[PDB]
Amino acid sequence: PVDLGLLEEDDEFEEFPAEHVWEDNWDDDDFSNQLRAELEKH
Amino acid sequence: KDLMSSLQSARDLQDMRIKNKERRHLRLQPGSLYLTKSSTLPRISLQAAVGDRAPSACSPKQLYIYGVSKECINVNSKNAEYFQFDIQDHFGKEDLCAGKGFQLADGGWLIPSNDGKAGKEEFYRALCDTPGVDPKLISSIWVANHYRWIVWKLAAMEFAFPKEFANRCLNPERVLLQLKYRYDVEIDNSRRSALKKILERDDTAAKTLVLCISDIVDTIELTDGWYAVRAQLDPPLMALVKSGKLTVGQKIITQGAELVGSPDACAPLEAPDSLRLKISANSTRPARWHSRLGFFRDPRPFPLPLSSLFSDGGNVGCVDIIVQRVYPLQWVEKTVSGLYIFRSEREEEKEALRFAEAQQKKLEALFTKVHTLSRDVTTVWKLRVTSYKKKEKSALLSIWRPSSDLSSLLTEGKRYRIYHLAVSKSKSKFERPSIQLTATKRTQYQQLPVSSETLLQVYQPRESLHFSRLSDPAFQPPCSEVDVVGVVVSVVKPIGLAPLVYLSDECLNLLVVKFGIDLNEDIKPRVLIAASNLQCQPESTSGVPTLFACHFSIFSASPKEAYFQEKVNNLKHAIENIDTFYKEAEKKLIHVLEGDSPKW
DNA sequence: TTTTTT
Repeated sequence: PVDLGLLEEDDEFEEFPAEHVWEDNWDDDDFSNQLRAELEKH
Repeated sequence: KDLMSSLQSARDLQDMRIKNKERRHLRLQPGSLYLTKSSTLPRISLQAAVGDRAPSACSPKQLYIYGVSKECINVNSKNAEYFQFDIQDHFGKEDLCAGKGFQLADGGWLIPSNDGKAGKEEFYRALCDTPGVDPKLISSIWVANHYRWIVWKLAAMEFAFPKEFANRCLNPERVLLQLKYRYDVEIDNSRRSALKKILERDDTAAKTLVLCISDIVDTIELTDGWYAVRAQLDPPLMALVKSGKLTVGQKIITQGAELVGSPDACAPLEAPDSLRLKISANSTRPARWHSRLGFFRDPRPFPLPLSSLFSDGGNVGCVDIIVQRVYPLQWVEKTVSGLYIFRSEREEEKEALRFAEAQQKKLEALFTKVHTLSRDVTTVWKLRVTSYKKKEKSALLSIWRPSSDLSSLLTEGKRYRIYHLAVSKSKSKFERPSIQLTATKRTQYQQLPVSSETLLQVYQPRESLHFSRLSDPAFQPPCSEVDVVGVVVSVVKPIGLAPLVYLSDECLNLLVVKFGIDLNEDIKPRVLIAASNLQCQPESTSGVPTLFACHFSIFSASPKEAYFQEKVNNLKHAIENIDTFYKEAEKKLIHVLEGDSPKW
């Protein structure tokens, strides 16, 4: 099943950056459900 | 469980290696993780690792089956530094019957602390004793932070993402693992996280950044995955956090933020309270659920549409627009008392001179004494812009201290990415609810191309109104401005100011132009005239429609702008045709003006 | 730093 160490953590960063993404209108799918936060809701 | 007997029997044995090994230079051995990742082994994206699927446990999903673990669930960003695993729930009775405890991968020993708990402390030591680990370069807090983060992450993982994850992450081994990971990075090779890298005035400050909100009302906490500072929020962000449209654990991405507090070479996270990360609404926004905290690949400002934007929410790092209409200059005076005075050119020439004549009167008198102070006026250029592809309330962008050539650079009907513009409220009888685009020293402009057809969709060049339309109540044109051509039939200019000028077209339709300024002159009846930028207005002379003449207004008796001619020389026709026009005109006015059947 | 009319 799914490895758990080759998985690119949403945080393992690269030295310097060189080695859509934002929701247009503020108030108004991949944006609505934040993982880390789904936690506080439960 | 076990017995306190065979406990200090590795605790007081542990400290041994601490000392004895700290009495030398160690052998830094890369941990598990670090090496794995470093390998040639194919890697996975949470994205893919979940099948382009995003979180489905909305306030408790009914299927705890998968692997519950009420020993995590009750974890939240705040209680992640606490925690402590229960050496009894995740084990059984295995290597716990002896006097060793638990050796959790990579090497090193964890001392399943007394009461049956293993948390913060333990692992710190259980780290110090781990191969290649030199507890001489670390603290029990530095590991209090990293503990926290990691935990939190994991916890989640299970939650929202179970059909792929479970208690496969809450394994102090797994845990102690990254814990080690961190070491090999932040230390071994010394690659500083975003924050840590910036809170150390070492890498370009708050430019692009994706962070996750860690804590909460005065202000809130943001983390890059490694450390967390407190952000300084502006009015509308507040109004979000307040409304709950932004909650801990959500990821945002900001732009050109700024570092308030300690303008000194600040130590890695763990400083005062004076520092803060100031982030402005119009510079930050919601990020996609994965997104990878830290800095960000392309730093070059992300464009937004005007459609959003708050008056109160700082500069728009950038907008891509089309310049609907460009305008005539302006001169502005800060009267000693504060007040501002807008002036047309051939209108701040008059006053311009008025001063001169009196300035003059001053010296005349200064020396009729020795012998026998200035004006705060500045220039401004305003133009009407719109977010590129789409519909919006148009925006009024104003460049102060304009510039010789620039008049001929930003034009009407062209496309521009304007980088760095301050945003403010509208305040202008003529546009009340909207926002203001104001260029700064920072600002810069880019002209991008546009397709003839994408053009004709967004834009709307200028065109000389038909007259007819003005009677109709269905004429709700753009923001209310219009341009026109007609011949002057009469100039009523009563003292109790605000002159009117009636013009008529070739079909004898009239309109009056209430003047908010002084009559450009040349404005005698029988004259061909071309007004530009007239405001619209309800009505006036019982019957005939009105148009107001602005500081931004324009008139000419000899127009060059092409959009007029089709109606100008169209007008020239009746004009030149006869004279009995300049006369049919009166008839009408007088007629209109006096009504169908007055006391004849 | 941003304003007007019978």
